[PDB]
Amino acid sequence: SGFRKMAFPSGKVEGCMVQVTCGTTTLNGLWLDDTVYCPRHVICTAEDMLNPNYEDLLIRKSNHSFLVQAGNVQLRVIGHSMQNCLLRLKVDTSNPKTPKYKFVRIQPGQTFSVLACYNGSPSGVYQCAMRPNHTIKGSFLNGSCGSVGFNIDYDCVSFCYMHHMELPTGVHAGTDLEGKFYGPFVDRQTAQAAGTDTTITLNVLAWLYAAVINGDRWFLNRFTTTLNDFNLVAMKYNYEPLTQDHVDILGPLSAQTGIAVLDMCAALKELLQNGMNGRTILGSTILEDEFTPFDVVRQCSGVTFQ
Amino acid sequence: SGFRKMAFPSGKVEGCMVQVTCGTTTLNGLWLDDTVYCPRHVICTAEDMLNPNYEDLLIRKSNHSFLVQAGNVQLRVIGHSMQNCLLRLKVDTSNPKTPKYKFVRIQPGQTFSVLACYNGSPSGVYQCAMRPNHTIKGSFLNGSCGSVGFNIDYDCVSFCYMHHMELPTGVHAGTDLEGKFYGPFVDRQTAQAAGTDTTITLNVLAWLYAAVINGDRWFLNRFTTTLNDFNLVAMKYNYEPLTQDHVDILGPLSAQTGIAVLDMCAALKELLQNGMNGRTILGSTILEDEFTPFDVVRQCSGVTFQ
Ligand SMILES: CC(C)(C)NC(=O)[C@@H](c1cccnc1)N(C(=O)c1ccco1)c1ccc(C(C)(C)C)cc1
Ligand SMILES: CC(C)(C)NC(=O)[C@@H](c1cccnc1)N(C(=O)c1ccco1)c1ccc(C(C)(C)C)cc1
Repeated sequence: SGFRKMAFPSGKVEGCMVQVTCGTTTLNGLWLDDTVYCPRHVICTAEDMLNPNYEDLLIRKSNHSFLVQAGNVQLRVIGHSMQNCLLRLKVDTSNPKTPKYKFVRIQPGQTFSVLACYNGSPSGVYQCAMRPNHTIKGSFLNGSCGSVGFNIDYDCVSFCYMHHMELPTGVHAGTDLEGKFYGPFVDRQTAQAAGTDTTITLNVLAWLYAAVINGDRWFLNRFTTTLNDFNLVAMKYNYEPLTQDHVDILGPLSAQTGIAVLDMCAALKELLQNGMNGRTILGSTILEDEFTPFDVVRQCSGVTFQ
Repeated sequence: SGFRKMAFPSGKVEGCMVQVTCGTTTLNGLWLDDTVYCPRHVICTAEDMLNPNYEDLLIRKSNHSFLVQAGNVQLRVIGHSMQNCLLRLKVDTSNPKTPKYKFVRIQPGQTFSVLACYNGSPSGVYQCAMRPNHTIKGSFLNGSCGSVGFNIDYDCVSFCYMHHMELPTGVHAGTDLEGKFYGPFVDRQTAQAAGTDTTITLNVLAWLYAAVINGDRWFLNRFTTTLNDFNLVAMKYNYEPLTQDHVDILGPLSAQTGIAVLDMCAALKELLQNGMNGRTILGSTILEDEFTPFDVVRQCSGVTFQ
């Protein structure tokens, strides 16, 4: 029993973290086989974060311009290339700790674990969602750049995020491991700001199922709803529209609990319209939206208290 | 910026997890140097969880009664002893992955990271507090026994918890690594239940400081309070009494923010008396009590937005 924001064990990612330094700038790099991945903004001059030309800033560098340290071992750089907003650094040593891995681009609503790192040294691990506005509500300080987000499945690490920058509202922006930003963001100082966000409706529903699995039914009701009538209400409260695809994804949870998806939607529509009336769900007064249906099946019992 | 429930990186603990099997019972063990630690209830017969005599159940076992597996390697047991509610199993191999470590007994209010494990295989990591009633609100399923709680300081792992059982309310009970239970709990099936809990007042205050550090002052007020007048209010709302010792601990945070502890106490007393008035603090409507002052200093900027 219980329900916690749960991250994946971080050991496999920890053995991949390194420090990358160019001139006076230091940040974190990711060392897989004989490549170190890092944010390209490591080569940005302090003089103008405003108008950097990365192609131009990069030709001015050689392999030995880059200092890479894994623990107390220096890694000799023997090649470099830019890929979108990342630098790909060839090194003289393959990481003996390279886990089985993949690079994946996650979609808004999906969750991942973040290993916060400073100076190549892991400091903490927490769970996050990719927000509909393509930011994450991370916890990151100066020098956290190059920290990565990931999921694990049967000892394969799926890397999905590398941290680049903090936005004025204190939320975070970054890229997949191909260096393509999530969202409309760019790796320079502009007036850019996080767009309006919405609540991840699918995740709220997953979490209501978790609460039922764990033994709580207080918020259910005798009603059903059509998908269309639900969306008219849900969108008034800044919830993402629910689609038949989202209804389908919730099939296994629905089957475990015996609660029809549209019946759970009616329950949610009532919670939105009436409030919580004091009362909590899995210890929470706010409707939680950073657990996916997959996260719920993974963490919860397969039985159902019931 | 940001503020997240943050666990310690789990890699060092992951390399210590093993599977321990006695007869039909399997659970997790902790392998440090040439010793494997596990819950003694591994030797409990399925026939009577009600009245087990562990001394009596243990003499009936030899070294080869215990199967220990680290990954796909079998560890030969070459000695065993009981220490309080744990079994200490001598094995033929020292764990080459043993980190620098200590065994500590934590106090109520203190926080730690939990590495949830099943069949010797780590599945997730989350942060918890030791509750005033000596339980933890974990997330644990059948077979999670022997999962450990820990903190890390300068590459030394301080082990503080080993998981033993779930209580009727779905909260969790266990021991320190000397095998002494936290709380009045015993490792057998009885009518035992978690005692009445209270809110960790010191942690709520730490978290209000975090919110100020991160740039938010909305809940502050022009008032101060005496420690005594605060406790009279606080205890009405099921908060632990604040002592001068707790006031002292909050010194560094107070100094970083320029807010007197008793002034923050007045702020909290107002939040308790008036409610939240909608409104959130660091994304939360409930006053959060599972971050210590040490957790705040560790995660937050040392500057102050402010
Ligand atoms: C507010 C802002 C000026 C944008 N700061 C950051 O983005 C922090 C930062 C701070 C906290 C968490 N993550 C990043 N930040 C950094 O911490 C940083 C840069 C290099 C090493 O650490 C940062 C990131 C990118 C830049 C650009 C792309 C403009 C060169 C500059 C600084
Ligand atoms: C509700 C209760 C019957 C007490 N179940 C548990 O404690 C679960 C358990 C379930 C979920 C999380 N943690 C423990 N539980 C177990 O999962 C367990 C026992 C052995 C391997 O896994 C358990 C723990 C202790 C016992 C005693 C001490 C009575 C022999 C029995 C079972």
